[PDB]
Amino acid sequence: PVYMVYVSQDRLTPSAKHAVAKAITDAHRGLTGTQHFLAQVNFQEQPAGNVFLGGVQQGGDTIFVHGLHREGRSADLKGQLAQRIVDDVSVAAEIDRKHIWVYFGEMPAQQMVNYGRFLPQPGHEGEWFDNLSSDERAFMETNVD
Amino acid sequence: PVYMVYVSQDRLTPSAKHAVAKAITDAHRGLTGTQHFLAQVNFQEQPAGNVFLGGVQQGGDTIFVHGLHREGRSADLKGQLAQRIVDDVSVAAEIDRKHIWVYFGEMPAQQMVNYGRFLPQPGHEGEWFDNLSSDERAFMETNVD
Amino acid sequence: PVYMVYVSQDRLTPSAKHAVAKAITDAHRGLTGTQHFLAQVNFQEQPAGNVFLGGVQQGGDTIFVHGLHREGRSADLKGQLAQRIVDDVSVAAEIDRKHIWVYFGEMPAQQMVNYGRFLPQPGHEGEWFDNLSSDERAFMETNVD
Repeated sequence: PVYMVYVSQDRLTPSAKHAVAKAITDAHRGLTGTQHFLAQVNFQEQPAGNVFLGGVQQGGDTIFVHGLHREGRSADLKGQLAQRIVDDVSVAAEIDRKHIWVYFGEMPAQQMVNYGRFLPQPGHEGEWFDNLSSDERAFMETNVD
Repeated sequence: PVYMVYVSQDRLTPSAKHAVAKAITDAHRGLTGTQHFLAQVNFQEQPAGNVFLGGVQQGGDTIFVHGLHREGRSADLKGQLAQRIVDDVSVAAEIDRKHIWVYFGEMPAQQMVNYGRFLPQPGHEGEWFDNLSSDERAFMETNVD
Repeated sequence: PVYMVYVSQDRLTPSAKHAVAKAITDAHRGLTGTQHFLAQVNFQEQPAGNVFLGGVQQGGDTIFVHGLHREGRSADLKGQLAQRIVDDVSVAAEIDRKHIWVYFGEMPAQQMVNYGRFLPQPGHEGEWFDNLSSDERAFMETNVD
């Protein structure tokens, strides 16, 4: 996946970011079986005060996670995945769950690419990896924590 | 909703950003009936020259509103709301309508989280607010302008 | 279309950004027939190290392109468009393809707005353009490279 994580500048240190990225990568990997290296977590920082709720300028605690997935998973699974992102990001970032927003968007995997290659179905995988080139697998492999 | 508003650095003063978040919120509240505090407006500033139109580097006037919505509203209502954002952001930003881009993407409510709580179906916002705990209600209410 | 291009700060020179913008814009025009000026490319820069892959902090080479399209085109055409973006952005940015991530999200053209006006369906740009007002046509024509 790609997780776009919109946060305010400075609210997360480099170690909070890694912590926030590990909590999200673990949830997605744990609940969908997708391998570690296929989860991209992309932090988008903006100055505090660029977030408004009900037209009221916010401080710098709001966290919005926009997850871009392949279609084909159940509402159950997606429900569990989002709840675990709320819980586990709350822990990692040391924020109150009342600051955490999470939207999952789904596209067909036919029109999705990571590492220059078209993704599998969630009902494939493994064999998509083993069908990649060895230099391709190798570069992917350096991306596991 | 979550409205990501892509503007150029310093195109919108702090005062201009507040009036724009206010316009967007008031349009979405007035046309869908969701409470103000559920309306998030997240400004994404980037230096001028990061927008290209047909390969022509642009100055800092272009505004892209990306609206993230729950599924279930008519094409009619979505039409009216998009037009009202164009007009109302134009006044609030004092910007000709020709610079304004607005896209609405929709996702099932069951995979969408708001203040750490899953959203109801559209039209069911009052029963879902009443169901919230007292501290959660009070906290949301602070976010109303 | 709107192409949000996520890259680390200073990874792209101002001329490489033009070349990536041109590469995407000519890909989209070539295969969809949409006029040059309807292609928006919006660079979203972040400091290097805000991207994680499998929990591993990255340098500034990763490029994620999130294309936002109208519904109505075939899986096959979107496959060719995605592959072409990978190939030609690779060239224009001097970045190996394996750093490049491409996702296409689709929406009904009835809830999408370019230059203050609603898009037509994916067959009817010419007649849509011809029926615009003469100042709008003139403004759109300026954004062609």
